Amino acid sequence: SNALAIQVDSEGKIKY
Amino acid sequence: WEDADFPILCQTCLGENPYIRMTKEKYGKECKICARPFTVFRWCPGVRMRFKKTEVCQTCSKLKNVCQTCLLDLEYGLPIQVRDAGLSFKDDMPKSDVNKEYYTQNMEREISNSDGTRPVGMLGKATSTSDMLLKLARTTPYYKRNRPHICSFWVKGECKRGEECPYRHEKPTDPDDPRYYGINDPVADKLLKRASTMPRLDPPEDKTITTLYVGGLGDTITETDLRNHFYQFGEIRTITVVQRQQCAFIQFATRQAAEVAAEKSFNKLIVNGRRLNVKWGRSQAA
Amino acid sequence: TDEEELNDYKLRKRKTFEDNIRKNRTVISNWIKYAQWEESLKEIQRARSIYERALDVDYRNITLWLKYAEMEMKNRQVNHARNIWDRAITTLPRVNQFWYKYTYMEEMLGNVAGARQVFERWMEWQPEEQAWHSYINFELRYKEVDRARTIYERFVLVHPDVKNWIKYARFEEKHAYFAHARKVYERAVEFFGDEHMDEHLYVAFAKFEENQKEFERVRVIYKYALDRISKQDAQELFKNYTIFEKKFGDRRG
RNA sequence: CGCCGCCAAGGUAUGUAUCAAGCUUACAAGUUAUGUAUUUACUGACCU
RNA sequence: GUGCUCGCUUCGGCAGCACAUAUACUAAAAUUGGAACGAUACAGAGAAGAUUAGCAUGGCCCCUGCGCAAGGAUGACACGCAAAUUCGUGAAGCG
Ligand SMILES: [Mg+2]
Ligand SMILES: [Mg+2]
Ligand SMILES: [Zn+2]
Ligand SMILES: [Zn+2]
Ligand SMILES: [Zn+2]
Repeated sequence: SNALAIQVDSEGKIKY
Repeated sequence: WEDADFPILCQTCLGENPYIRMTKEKYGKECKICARPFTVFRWCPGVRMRFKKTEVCQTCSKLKNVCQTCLLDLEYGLPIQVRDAGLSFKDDMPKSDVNKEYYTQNMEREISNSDGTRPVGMLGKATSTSDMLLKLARTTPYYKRNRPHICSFWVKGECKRGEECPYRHEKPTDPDDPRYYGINDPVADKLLKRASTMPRLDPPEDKTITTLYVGGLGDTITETDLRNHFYQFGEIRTITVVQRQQCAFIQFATRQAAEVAAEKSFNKLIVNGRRLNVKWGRSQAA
Repeated sequence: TDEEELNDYKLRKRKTFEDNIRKNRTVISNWIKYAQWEESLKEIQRARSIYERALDVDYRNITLWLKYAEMEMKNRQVNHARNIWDRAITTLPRVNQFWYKYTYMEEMLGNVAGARQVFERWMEWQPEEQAWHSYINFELRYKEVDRARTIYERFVLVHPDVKNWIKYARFEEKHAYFAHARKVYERAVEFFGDEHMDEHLYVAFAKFEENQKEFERVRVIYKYALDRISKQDAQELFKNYTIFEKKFGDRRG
């Protein structure tokens, strides 16, 4: 797609 | 600047022999596009065939999934322009020499040193394929690509060798129909050929043929799969499935959506791994 | 020959400015004036690559990143705008203006929870007071009671400023917070200022307690005087404390 | 008791738009004014 | 193809043994893009007056030279961007 894929771990916070 | 171990080599340039001998070099010829020192390899495909050493380098073949020496695709056996016209994304590359060409070429070689297994941009869009390009996908191709080019002194009648001249003879070429993107002269006629195929002659009335005789059901086609494949086209008025002939009857309100189904199912609608049988319904209350 | 003169003018300007950026690869005015000259054409797919290869020689400057971000914000493309804003703010965390203008673009956008994720990342880098009370004003301008209370517990443990000690007692002047106002006043009395009072907290404490009834207003100003600073007060406010106690009571004979 | 044997760059500039041979793959292929001390300019085809 | 062995029954026919797959395939090309130099015509020659020794910095400019010497007009190309001093607009916040 145009936007990149959102990487969030299983338990914690949103990863950048 | 470039070393290699083994090139791409689609099957129509390998020859008819699984046993070929090949010699290699460390720094051979320049590419005819970007002049990069690849490794030219030389082999003999057949006993009546020329050598067909190497046309381009490895890196420019790794951009667009192109074979090594005749500049066709590896995944089908088609040119590049048909492939990115059928997929509608070109993956642009410059034309000049030092403007932006070797810059992005060296950078795309630099970012592709890890994989060496898949192209840089075609990995995501070579999956949604086999719909429009499977119709012209030639199996067991003609070996006339491998035959040597035409020699002189038979055109003028001076050839002292006679039969032992290895190239060709008695082939008058034609100066009416013979690079990387465009333009290719017989390929335009090939697109006209795939645009001028042989469908059924359209009968001259106002879209009254809303029924259609599709069959070849067996045990793969079911009623809910067919009505959901018709649901993306539109809504039904009266559908049925008959099992004494393994067939299905569908109609539409204002014909046009089913019309592109007539574009979709002229021995072309391939679901559940079968070439379905389609001929015309009555639309006459007969 | 209108197209010939048009392409000749554009090609001469592009060639001159590409020779200018080829000569000097340090000063960044040339790339941004060239790219805003292409932005004047209003239809570009090449100026993003110009800003992208212009940050490779200098990514530590604020001006190029903010100008390309405001250029992409000026156009209607928001997805590529977010795709350059997030890498800008994760590249330079310590600057404030990128986060400010991205959150202001989100002020122009909706109030979705991704904005709150941006604001909690903006809390995570430990900025100064100017960011944090701006974010609590952001929480006030959408009328949030529970979440603004939630984000404000981590506020005091970083900055022990008296301007923040008196404004940790703000739910008194917002919700009146009674039992937890007594708990917040316990928090105002047990922490730093154990023997010197920081000469300002008990003023606002007695101010709100005079705004309240006569529960515990006699104890703090005159009877809790163990924590004095050599006179318990300057000359400027002691009689003001006395008249602050006098004429705002039950007024018995 | 008998050294030593000399070339060149340093100077008659070089940046352009057309017109062949040299070399290169032979391949991918379907405020006027006066008097004077005093310069600066101007004229007479002024003059050995 | 060639030599040897009656080895099998005619010197001749047969059989076995040994030798074991080269070539940028062309004398050509319908040919291919044709850059240097020379010729034509322009523009013309560093350093705030004139003639000018030069040595340098850069990279998408090269040449002569065996060059980690050197010389090519200092080998050529190097230009207006004032930044914060005054004022206007907009945003974030505080009393
Ligand atoms: Mg020099
Ligand atoms: Mg110089
Ligand atoms: Zn190449
Ligand atoms: Zn091939
Ligand atoms: Zn011949």
